[PDB]
Amino acid sequence: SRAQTKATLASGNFMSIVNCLMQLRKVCNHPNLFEVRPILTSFVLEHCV
DNA sequence: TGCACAGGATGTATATATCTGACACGTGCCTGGAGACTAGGGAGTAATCCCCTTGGCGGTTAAAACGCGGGGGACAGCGCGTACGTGCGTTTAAGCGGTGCTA
Repeated sequence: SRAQTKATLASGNFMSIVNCLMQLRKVCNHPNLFEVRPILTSFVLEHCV
């Protein structure tokens, strides 16, 4: 979805596409490579009312 | 007899003045600004060709890092002996201003 990715694809810089492919493969192989699953926790309000 | 003071003597901190330096105001000349001529170095313009990262990636290696033993280097104490510090008396010539020459 990321527009910059689309732009990169449009560029046709063979290196850039190779890198994109590498990132895709990384994402498929195990998500931790692309982004560690964030450890979910409550939202914190700055100060009570 | 010895003291009080009437009459007189050197002195001097106080006070009035004379003996030296520095800054501002007056002359007057080698100027600083200005006018105009000047051109060629600076700056605006245009390639052009070459050198600098791409970008992370694995498979390696050479250098870096970390761990350990220990032994000897650094270093705080201190016994003591003397050679620099403080204080004379004493001498020299360094400082002061002066007179006459000159290079």
